[PDB]
Amino acid sequence: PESADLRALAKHLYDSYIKSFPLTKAKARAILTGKTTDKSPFVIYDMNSLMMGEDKIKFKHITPLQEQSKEVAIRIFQGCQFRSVEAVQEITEYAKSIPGFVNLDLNDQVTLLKYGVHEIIYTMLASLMNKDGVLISEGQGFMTREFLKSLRKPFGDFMEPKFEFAVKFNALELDDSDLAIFIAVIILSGDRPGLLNVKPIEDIQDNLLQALELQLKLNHPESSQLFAKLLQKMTDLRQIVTEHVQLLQVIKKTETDMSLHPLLQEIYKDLY
Amino acid sequence: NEDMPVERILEAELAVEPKTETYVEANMGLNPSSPNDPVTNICQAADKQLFTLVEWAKRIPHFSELPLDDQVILLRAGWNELLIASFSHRSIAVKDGILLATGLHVHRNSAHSAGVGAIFDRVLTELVSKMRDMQMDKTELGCLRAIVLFNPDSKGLSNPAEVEALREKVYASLEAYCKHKYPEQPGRFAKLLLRLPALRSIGLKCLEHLFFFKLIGDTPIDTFLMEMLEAP
Amino acid sequence: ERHKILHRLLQEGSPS
Amino acid sequence: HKILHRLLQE
Ligand SMILES: C/C(=C/C(=O)c1ccccc1)N[C@@H](Cc1ccc(OCCc2nc(-c3ccccc3)oc2C)cc1)C(=O)O
Ligand SMILES: CC1=C(/C=C/C(C)=C\C=C\C(C)=C\C(=O)O)C(C)(C)CCC1
Repeated sequence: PESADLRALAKHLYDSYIKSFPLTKAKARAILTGKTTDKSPFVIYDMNSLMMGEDKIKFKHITPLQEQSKEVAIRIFQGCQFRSVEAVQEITEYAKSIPGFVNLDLNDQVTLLKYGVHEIIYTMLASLMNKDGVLISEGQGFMTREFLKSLRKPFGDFMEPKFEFAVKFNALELDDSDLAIFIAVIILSGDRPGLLNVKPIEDIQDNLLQALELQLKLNHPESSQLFAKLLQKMTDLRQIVTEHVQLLQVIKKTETDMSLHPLLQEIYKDLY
Repeated sequence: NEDMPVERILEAELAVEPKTETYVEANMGLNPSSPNDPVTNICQAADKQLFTLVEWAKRIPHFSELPLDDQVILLRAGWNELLIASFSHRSIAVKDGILLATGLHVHRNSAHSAGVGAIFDRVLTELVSKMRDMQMDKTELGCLRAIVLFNPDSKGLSNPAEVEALREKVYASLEAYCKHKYPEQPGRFAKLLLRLPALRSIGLKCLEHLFFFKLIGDTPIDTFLMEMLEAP
Repeated sequence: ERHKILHRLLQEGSPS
Repeated sequence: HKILHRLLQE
């Protein structure tokens, strides 16, 4: 493809990206670095601070899911489940904007989303993190890495792998226009189990890949091997997802009332 | 030579085949042992290839210059993907099946019967067929494996960045190699790097199986494979 | 498998 | 790791 076509593609994705995802990285970092006037986020970092933090199940509008009732751990667990469900809907919409996606076999569309969704959620989760913690609730709060790490039994090992990934990933300094293309590359993966027609998917990915490569050269002229460092992140996402699935299995064994949202059960049933 | 000479990576790959002769020990005349289980014959090949794997790494530029403990870490962390990548590429020469280093050919149905189908089918569809379709050569395979070897995230490394730098030198040498050898295909480099996500997920699932063929025993496996399985 | 809700999202989307 | 450590130091 010609550069103009690659630029058009990248601009198209950036626009539909801004329109699918309310909270962008730019808006997230602006909040983390405290360079955006409109109330700073409350820091929840331990039991006593969380209690004071009624930004999850209290004084505001009862939206965040769970409220002590059955421990702080179940709390957070359900909160992420909910954040996960909103992303799936956003990602699903964003995917429909990728040129060629809605023209693929419906079954393959479903498969690509089934496997791509969590890789994308963790990719975007990195935008809400920094070495010390993660933003929670549209940016309305901030839970520390140390605290999440202290949760009881296996619950305390859920976020750490994600923080490790975010730090290395954030080191690449990608912006939303970069991420828009990267995310599309992840969706159009022709190696997902159960795909019916691989070629159409691969052909589209090749063009997205070339678009991304050009985007990075232009957007980050001084960073060597960035294209390769970024694609490398796609195999790291495989490990985070499988590792996460395993832990969800430990919770399922050590807790009779696991209870998962139907959209996630559907996605998680027979994954990898 | 040039930090990461692609000629030496090819030589590492070539020096530790197969490549004739090694394809007869147990495929058309004799065959020590007599294990009745595809999983057994495969675990034996893994165990055997573990020794050749060390020699291969020694031929990868700069690996041997790292501290001795760093080398151990790198190999303990990457052996299964490294081994899976080797037999998967070797199995391009055969249809619906895998060719072990022991010269043994494991057919699809046997694996399905042994109960390891599915994981076997993923190997064949996500790894073997992808390598065949794009026809990745031995130099490319060698570079991908070197990229796997040089994992800066392995726990315990004395100098993670030194390892990351080595991995990046492979990125540069491989890209240059693709542009010189396959100028007709601008996106071959990326397609090569995108073979890794499936290598990792299949490897993790494989480790998951091994940690079951152990916590049950019943006619154990071989020393070394068992040593690597003591977890990283 | 089926994936009922994923199909729905792809088909229509999500309410307000 | 007997085997691995040994094989590497020769
Ligand atoms: C179901 C599930 C659970 C899970 O990941 C977990 C379990 C136990 C301990 C910690 C985490 N996780 C999701 C994937 C996911 C979504 C969002 C997210 O952070 C988003 C940021 C965020 N928002 C809140 C929060 C909000 C409101 C109340 C309490 C906590 O906390 C965090 C870390 C992280 C991970 C999955 O498997 O699909
Ligand atoms: C194959 C296979 C498995 C593991 C293989 C491993 C860990 C190494 C193989 C190396 C070979 C096959 C080397 C060679 O021949 O050169 C498991 C048990 C998960 C499931 C069944 C299929």
